[PDB]
Amino acid sequence: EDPPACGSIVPRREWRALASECRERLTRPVRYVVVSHTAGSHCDTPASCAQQAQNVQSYHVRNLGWCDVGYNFLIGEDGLVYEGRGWNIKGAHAGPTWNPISIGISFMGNYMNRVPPPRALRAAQNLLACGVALGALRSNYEVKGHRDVQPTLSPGDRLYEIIQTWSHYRA
Amino acid sequence: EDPPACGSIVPRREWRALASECRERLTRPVRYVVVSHTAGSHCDTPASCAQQAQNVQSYHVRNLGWCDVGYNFLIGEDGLVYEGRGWNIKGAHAGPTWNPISIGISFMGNYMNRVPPPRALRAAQNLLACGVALGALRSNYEVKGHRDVQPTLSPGDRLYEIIQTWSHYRA
Repeated sequence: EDPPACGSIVPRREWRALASECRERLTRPVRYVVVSHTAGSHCDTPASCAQQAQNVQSYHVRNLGWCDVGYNFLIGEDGLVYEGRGWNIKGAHAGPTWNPISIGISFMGNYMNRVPPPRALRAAQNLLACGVALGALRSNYEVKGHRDVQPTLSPGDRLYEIIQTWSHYRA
Repeated sequence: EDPPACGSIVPRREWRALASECRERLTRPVRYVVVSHTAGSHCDTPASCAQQAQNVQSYHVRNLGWCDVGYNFLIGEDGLVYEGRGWNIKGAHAGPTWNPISIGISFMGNYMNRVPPPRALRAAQNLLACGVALGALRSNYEVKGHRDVQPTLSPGDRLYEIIQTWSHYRA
C-alpha cells in the first residue's frame, strides 16, 4: 500500500501475492547474487507482469508446496522489479549450496533465443546497488549465472552473455 | 572517475528523443523541485509512454520553440522515469522566477480526476533521492506543486492532493 524504498519495486500486494510462510533468513551482508530466468511466459507490461509474477508464485506454492515464490526478486520486461522473498528470507532458486549464501533474481521469460530489454537490465543493476545501500548486499558482491552454480540452461544463452559483461560478474 | 550512478531512468536515446539545444545550466545542488502534469494523454506501457514523451518533447520544441522538452524528467503510468533536460540543465516548466532554481517533474497525463498509480508515485519519489545521492538536489530539498508557484491547475487536484502528503513538500 505504502512503499518508499529504492528500485521502484512493485510490492507483494500490488501484484496480488499470496503471503509467504518462509522463516529461514539470510546472514547478511550477502556476497552472491544469482541471475536466472523463469523459463516462463514473457511479459512486456506491468499488468501482464504482475499476473506473471502471480503465476510463478502460484506454481511454486500450490504445486511445488513451497512457502512462497522461490526468487528473492523478479524482473519484468515492463522494466519494473517484483518483490518476492526480498532481502532477508532465504530463497529457493540455486539449490542447497547457493540458496543460503546468495540472493536470486529472475528475469520473467525464457532468454535462450531472446534478449531482455535495457530497462529490465537497468532495473536489475539498480536493484543490486539498492541492496548494497541497504547493506543487504556486500559492497564487493559477486554475480553468477544460474548455470554457473547448477546444471541448468537458466538464465538463457542470450541473457547469460549479457551478464558476463557486468563489472560485478564472476564465473 | 566518479563512482556508479543512481536510479533507473529511460535515457533520451531510448524514447527516441530529438537532441537538446539547451545550454543554460542549473547551480548544484538545487534547492527546489516542482511537480506538474502534462494535462495530456496517459500511457501505461513502456511502448506508449516512450511515444508520449516524444509527443510532449515535440509540442514543446516544434510548437513552443523551446530548446528541448520543458521538464527535467517525466513520469509514465508505466512506472518509468523518462529523461528530459536531466539534472544539470535549467528547464521550461515553472516560469522565470522558478525555472533557474528548481527541478521540474511532470507526470504524463491529466491528474484532475484520475489518480496516478503507486508505481508512478514510487518512481518520482525514488528519482528525488537519486538527485540527493548524486548531489544534484540538496538533502534538505523541497517539493512544490506547480499550482504553488504559478496560476495553474497543474499538477491536477488529485495529484496535487497526493504530493502534499510527501515529506519534502512545503506549501
